[PDB]
Amino acid sequence: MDDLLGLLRIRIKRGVNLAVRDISSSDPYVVVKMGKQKLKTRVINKDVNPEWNEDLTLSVTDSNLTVLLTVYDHDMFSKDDKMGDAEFEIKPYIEALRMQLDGLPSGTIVTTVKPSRRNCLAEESRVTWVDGKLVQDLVLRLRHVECGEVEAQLQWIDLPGSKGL
Amino acid sequence: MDDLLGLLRIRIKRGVNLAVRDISSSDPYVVVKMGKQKLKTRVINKDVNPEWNEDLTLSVTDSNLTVLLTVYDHDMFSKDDKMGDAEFEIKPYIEALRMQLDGLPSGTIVTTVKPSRRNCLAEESRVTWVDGKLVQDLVLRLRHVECGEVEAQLQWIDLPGSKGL
Ligand SMILES: [Ca+2]
Ligand SMILES: [Ca+2]
Ligand SMILES: [Ca+2]
Ligand SMILES: [Ca+2]
Repeated sequence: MDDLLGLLRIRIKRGVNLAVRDISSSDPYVVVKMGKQKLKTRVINKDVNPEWNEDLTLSVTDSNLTVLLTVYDHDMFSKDDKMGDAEFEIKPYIEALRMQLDGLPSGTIVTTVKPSRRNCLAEESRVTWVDGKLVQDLVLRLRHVECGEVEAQLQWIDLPGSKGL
Repeated sequence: MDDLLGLLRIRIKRGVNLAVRDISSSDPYVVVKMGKQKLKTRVINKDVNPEWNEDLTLSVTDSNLTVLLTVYDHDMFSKDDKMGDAEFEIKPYIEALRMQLDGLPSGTIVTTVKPSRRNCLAEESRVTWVDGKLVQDLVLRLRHVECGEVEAQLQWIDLPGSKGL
């Protein structure tokens, strides 16, 4: 709390053309990890295009952390099957939050992160001021799997009585 | 932190038929108070049916507190008029968070709170165990105003390092 910058709300929106790990479908869920914290979405049954629309909220004490993301196919009576992984840096978003831009029309773009051979972006990721909030939109190409993307949006939670940014 | 159970997420979903405090509309926002904490939603312009869909995140160190919700009309260059208020107890939700509900099927209704002459519920409020999460849905009829309801949902955020439930 003396350590707390704020909380990172990771809105896991949807999975797109995810890998088949049963016979003709999968039962996917997302897990994220940032340092010691691990959080998961619910399982969506028999859908390789799952609409999770679920928030995973992590505490942040460091500007330079990496979020790891993975998708699994839930099997009730066997080991869950792999559906791929990705990761992303929070530094750009946190740096943007620290630019202290006071509105700032709706839609202005503060930072753009380009897809690269090393990162997991399927398309450029924009940090934008939207509806009175700074957010980052992400489309993650999944690694170690034959197909699949996960769409997410980062939002920030400030807690009064904490270190802050 | 030594006292902190965790964080209560109050999602302020929407206002329904809120009072007109300008000429033909209002610019509503919600102020939520609990203990020493005071949080605010953004203003929605010229809409008496505002879709805030906004999360307000409160620290919980005392399970016995009341949450007060007050709606106001934003007037940029003048005073902000009251548009009614409601309150609710978080004790039932916290009580439920402390039960053994891992292993309950999704969709299990743990607690139902009925509207009464004393409380602000417009209809029965259910505390539901769903998709591995406990949620409370609330429809609050605003007091001290000619019309208006606010819809909200409680969810819980764990904080590693906290006292916990
Ligand atoms: Ca399988
Ligand atoms: Ca499966
Ligand atoms: Ca007014
Ligand atoms: Ca006004």
